Amino acid sequence: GIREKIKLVSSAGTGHFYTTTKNKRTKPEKLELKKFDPVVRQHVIYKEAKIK
Amino acid sequence: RLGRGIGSGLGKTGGRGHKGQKSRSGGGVRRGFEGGQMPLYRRLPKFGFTS
Amino acid sequence: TRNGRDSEAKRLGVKRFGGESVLAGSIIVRQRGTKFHAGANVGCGRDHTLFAKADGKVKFEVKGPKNRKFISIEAE
Amino acid sequence: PKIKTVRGAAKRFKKTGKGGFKHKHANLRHILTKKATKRKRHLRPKAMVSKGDLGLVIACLPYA
RNA sequence: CCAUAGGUUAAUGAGGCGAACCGGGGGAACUGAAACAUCUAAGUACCCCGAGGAAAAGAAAUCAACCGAGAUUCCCCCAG
RNA sequence: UUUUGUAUAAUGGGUCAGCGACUUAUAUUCUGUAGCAAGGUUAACCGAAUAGGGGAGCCGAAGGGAAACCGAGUCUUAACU
RNA sequence: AGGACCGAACCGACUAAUGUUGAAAAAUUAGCGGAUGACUUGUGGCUGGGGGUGAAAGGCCAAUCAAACCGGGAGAUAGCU
RNA sequence: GUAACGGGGCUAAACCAUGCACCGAAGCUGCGGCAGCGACGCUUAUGCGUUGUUGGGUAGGGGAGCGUUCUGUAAGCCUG
RNA sequence: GUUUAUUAAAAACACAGCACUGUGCAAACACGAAAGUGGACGUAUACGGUGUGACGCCUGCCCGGUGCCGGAAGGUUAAUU
RNA sequence: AAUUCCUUGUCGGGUAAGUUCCGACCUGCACGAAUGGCGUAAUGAUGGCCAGGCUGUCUCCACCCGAGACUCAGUGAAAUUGAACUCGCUGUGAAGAUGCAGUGUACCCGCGGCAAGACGGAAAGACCCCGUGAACCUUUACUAUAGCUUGACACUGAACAU
RNA sequence: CUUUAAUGUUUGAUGUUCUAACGUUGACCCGUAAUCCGGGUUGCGGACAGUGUCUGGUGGGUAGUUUGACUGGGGCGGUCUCCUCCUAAAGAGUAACGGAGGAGCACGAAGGUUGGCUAAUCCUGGUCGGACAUCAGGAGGUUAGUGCAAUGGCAUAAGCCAGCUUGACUGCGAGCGUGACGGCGCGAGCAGGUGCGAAAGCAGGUCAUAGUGAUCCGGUGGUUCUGAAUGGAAGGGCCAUC
Ligand SMILES: [Mg+2]
Ligand SMILES: [Mg+2]
Ligand SMILES: [Mg+2]
Ligand SMILES: [Mg+2]
Ligand SMILES: [Mg+2]
Ligand SMILES: [Mg+2]
Ligand SMILES: [Mg+2]
Ligand SMILES: [Mg+2]
Ligand SMILES: [Mg+2]
Ligand SMILES: [Mg+2]
Ligand SMILES: [Mg+2]
Ligand SMILES: [Mg+2]
Ligand SMILES: [Mg+2]
Ligand SMILES: [Mg+2]
Ligand SMILES: [Mg+2]
Ligand SMILES: [Mg+2]
Ligand SMILES: [Mg+2]
Ligand SMILES: [Mg+2]
Ligand SMILES: [Mg+2]
Ligand SMILES: [Mg+2]
Ligand SMILES: [Mg+2]
Ligand SMILES: [Mg+2]
Ligand SMILES: [Mg+2]
Ligand SMILES: [Mg+2]
Ligand SMILES: [Mg+2]
Ligand SMILES: [Mg+2]
Ligand SMILES: [Mg+2]
Ligand SMILES: [Mg+2]
Ligand SMILES: [Mg+2]
Ligand SMILES: [Mg+2]
Ligand SMILES: [Mg+2]
Ligand SMILES: [Mg+2]
Ligand SMILES: [Mg+2]
Ligand SMILES: [Mg+2]
Ligand SMILES: [Mg+2]
Ligand SMILES: [Mg+2]
Ligand SMILES: [Mg+2]
Ligand SMILES: [Mg+2]
Ligand SMILES: [Mg+2]
Ligand SMILES: [Mg+2]
Ligand SMILES: [Mg+2]
Ligand SMILES: [Mg+2]
Ligand SMILES: [Mg+2]
Ligand SMILES: [Mg+2]
Ligand SMILES: [Mg+2]
Ligand SMILES: [Mg+2]
Ligand SMILES: [Mg+2]
Ligand SMILES: [Mg+2]
Ligand SMILES: [Mg+2]
Ligand SMILES: [Mg+2]
Ligand SMILES: [Mg+2]
Ligand SMILES: [Mg+2]
Ligand SMILES: [Mg+2]
Ligand SMILES: [Mg+2]
Repeated sequence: GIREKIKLVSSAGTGHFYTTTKNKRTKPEKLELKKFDPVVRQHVIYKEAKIK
Repeated sequence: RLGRGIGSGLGKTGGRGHKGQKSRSGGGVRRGFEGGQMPLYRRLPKFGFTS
Repeated sequence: TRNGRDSEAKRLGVKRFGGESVLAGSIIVRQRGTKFHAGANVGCGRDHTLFAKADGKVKFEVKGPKNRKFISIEAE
Repeated sequence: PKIKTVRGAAKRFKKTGKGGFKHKHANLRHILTKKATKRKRHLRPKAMVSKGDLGLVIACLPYA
């Protein structure tokens, strides 16, 4: 296993985040997706971050 | 004659193992406890009658 | 040797047979591939698990040009 | 002498109204990301101690 | 060189023994953990020193919680 | 006695007599039984003392929740039909 | 002169027979090796148990030695008989 | 040591095909006895022409007893 | 010559000799919590350790590995600050 | 070859015939230079091989002398032992029978003998395996540790020079 | 700020010289009838040596232990989890050191939705161009295709293309399936917010079945849950997550 897990953090500042994986050899550009934020109870754009 | 000492070969556990239902006071499930699930005579439907 | 391996049996097959009364959401058969196809008042899961979408009696029937086997629920 | 409770079990099981014991589900510590959300959601709520395991919990908790 | 060390007398006191209990100085392993190192056994066994009819401890640089208690020791709870 | 299985050529015993192994303490659960009963019961201790006193406590009559809390409801959730 | 020679005492213990519930828990009989030397022996002394001592075999250390004996922990432990 | 009808022996006392007998078990049926259990009739803590039925048994589970020593009963009762 | 007292006396051990190495004497080393003692009332022509094992002829090649010895610039690095 | 698996290697010597011995050969499975190599007089209750002498070692045992064994008298054990009215054969059978089946044989009981069997006696198998047994021993197994060694601080000061 | 020249300071680094700690198993004197010891005198050494605490290295010198199981006895060899088929005797399930193969991933598209499309192979022609490249037609009818083993499935395609997208959604969950259990799996529907469609509707990842690891301990984010007198805090709990 060489694919590494990443976290997608909401841009709304609630601090909620999702986790997934991404291929580091390809697709260098950051991952942007619209996902539901339970804190604001709305679907917002989630931005890629680093798991730590 | 179980649970009677080291020389018996069933001592210090009484042949009951280590912390199972059989080693506990009053422990063991009665016949038919099936782990939490509804037992087979209830997943399945009842049938027939006695005439 | 280099063999002697297997997986636990998954217990497929028909759980509720023809004419049996079932509650909505009860799975009738678990299968690999569409051995049976969903008919009236019967749903199909993501693993081709057929489940009842309404209360009623289970009925098996064969219809269509392909001579396939279909499962439907007659909701009285 | 007084019976000693298994302290590890006393920190994980609470007695209920009808004499049962509730415990938290396993498999939700550190490999949960690869598990589907539905699987994690079902593991979050508290669970009842099974009929097979009733004797062991009561055995570990003789005074409660 | 005084001194001091040392030396010779004279007075008192101590020496050893003894069951357990007590204080202190040292201090295991088998065993349990179904193995085994942390841990347990256990500050137990044992060794050593000292004391008494008891010993030890003891008269708050203690607890409480905004109310108060008022040295130490022992028992039953608190509580497995 | 141990075994799937022993007349077994598997173990035990020369014989008799005597002795020789399911007990004890505490705690806990279950059954039976007795008493009292939404209550039951005291422990140490006191005590001419198996009485009586002592209700300090313990269990039960209310639970849910990790907990704060709420409460015949409560938790889960923004909210649950 | 000689860790020289042959050979008693003395010391060793190579072979064979007997003996093996023995005369004897290691010996006897017939032979055998050393026999002024790294010899042998008497009487005392010293080295103590994970230690001694060992011209070294795991040998010996009171008929017991890959860890003496005695007591204690101790009724160690024994999924085995 | 005959040793491949258990043996004798058998030309049917073998085999094949039909029969009708008989022998044959702790099975079954009789005639008694004991015990468990079930629904009844009256009566039912007792019990009754009850009746029906059951009663092989290791590990093991349940139930009911015997006998031994000691205490009360018992300064009683038994006994030169 | 020595050895498995009690099934093995040997080709085993020891042995003189040889070589390496440590040791400057409050020696190394060893026994000892330590004091001290042995080494040794000895001093490198001495002592300890190791291997080989009279004598005769001889004892070749490898320092990569593992040890030991020497070097100390650099890299890394403890307590401490 | 105390070293050679194939192997009784091959050749020679010794014998009537020698898988051992001796001499060579080298193809050293898997010798080798102080964990010494090769030789070596002497020594050896040293190992192997050969010859002479010598013999009951043997062909092949015979006799004799003693001590037992045997008989009598006296004294008087031991290991062992479920109980025995304790035969052969064939078959069966925890699968090798005095005890089962079938069959045969056998009057009751001592004494001297021989050991085929009673899976004979001795000693809870030493070989094999097992147990999350024990112990010693080894090491670049693990974790420690005595010891040895390094530095800091303390015991521990002064002056001067860089 | 740099470059820094000098300046005091504060710590060290050596080197040299002292004596007074300390050493003396140097000499001499006394205790003393004494090769011990102590004291004195003196010489030598000397801030070393030596010892204590701490610390790095070394350390079978000495200890305490570990060193698996299955297995046609064991050892050696092989095997230990997960997936597919057969064995498996037409429900389920079913063993062997039985017979055959795979997995410890991949994919922000290889997901979602809408719209559209249908393959292999072969033949006949056609510049380079051949057995096989792209073109046209015919036959064929899935003999292909499916991210990857095998089995089943798949044309309404589950296969292929395009457009728009992030439902690879959050809280839940009637009722079921399958496990001894831990657990694993399926699920209509409900709530809140989405995406694609004009809508009906579909979407809680991928044709399905492998691609995985409990608890303890520790780390990260969030959280009016807790906060040992009180207010905080630490720490703990819960949520997310390593
Ligand atoms: Mg008991
Ligand atoms: Mg048992
Ligand atoms: Mg243990
Ligand atoms: Mg007194
Ligand atoms: Mg038994
Ligand atoms: Mg029988
Ligand atoms: Mg027998
Ligand atoms: Mg009272
Ligand atoms: Mg009260
Ligand atoms: Mg509710
Ligand atoms: Mg001589
Ligand atoms: Mg001689
Ligand atoms: Mg002589
Ligand atoms: Mg001895
Ligand atoms: Mg030992
Ligand atoms: Mg002892
Ligand atoms: Mg003990
Ligand atoms: Mg014992
Ligand atoms: Mg009968
Ligand atoms: Mg019974
Ligand atoms: Mg009496
Ligand atoms: Mg009496
Ligand atoms: Mg000699
Ligand atoms: Mg001997
Ligand atoms: Mg001797
Ligand atoms: Mg000998
Ligand atoms: Mg040698
Ligand atoms: Mg050399
Ligand atoms: Mg080197
Ligand atoms: Mg080199
Ligand atoms: Mg050979
Ligand atoms: Mg020849
Ligand atoms: Mg030769
Ligand atoms: Mg050699
Ligand atoms: Mg050499
Ligand atoms: Mg010789
Ligand atoms: Mg001759
Ligand atoms: Mg007999
Ligand atoms: Mg036979
Ligand atoms: Mg016989
Ligand atoms: Mg005889
Ligand atoms: Mg004989
Ligand atoms: Mg025998
Ligand atoms: Mg044995
Ligand atoms: Mg060791
Ligand atoms: Mg231990
Ligand atoms: Mg094994
Ligand atoms: Mg094992
Ligand atoms: Mg079947
Ligand atoms: Mg099946
Ligand atoms: Mg379409
Ligand atoms: Mg697809
Ligand atoms: Mg797709
Ligand atoms: Mg506080």
